[PDB]
Amino acid sequence: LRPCFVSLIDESDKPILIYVPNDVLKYNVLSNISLDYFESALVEWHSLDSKPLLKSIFQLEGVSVFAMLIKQTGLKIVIGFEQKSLSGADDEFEAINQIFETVRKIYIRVKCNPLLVSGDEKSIIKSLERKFDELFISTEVELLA
Ligand SMILES: [Cl-]
Repeated sequence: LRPCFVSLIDESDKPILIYVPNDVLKYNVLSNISLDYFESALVEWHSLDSKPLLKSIFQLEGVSVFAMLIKQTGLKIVIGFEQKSLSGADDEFEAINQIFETVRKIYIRVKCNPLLVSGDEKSIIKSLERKFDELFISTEVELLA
């Protein structure tokens, strides 16, 4: 379940980052399409209960795109996966949900990092990218296989 891309967008609809682990045009387009779902009058972003809801919003060019809105903060998370690799099993949706939770925690830990909290946006973005690399980047060994 290696993501194709991870996008974070803030409560005012300004992108925080579009991360691609390792085209940049493709995922910018997919991210923009996703923002249209967040703005739609016909999308329900929440469950009956308070647990944040994972949504499968669309699939395009072999990328299955999932998204979530954090009700209380307005944070928007968008993650794409390789569609042909997906089983659709319950355990896989639970794994995808875990990835959303982990991405959110990482974000909160970076933006409220004891040093970065008082620093510029560029430094937060750089830190987010390295934290996401530790999770998502394919190793030399994985690439050769
Ligand atoms: Cl949040």
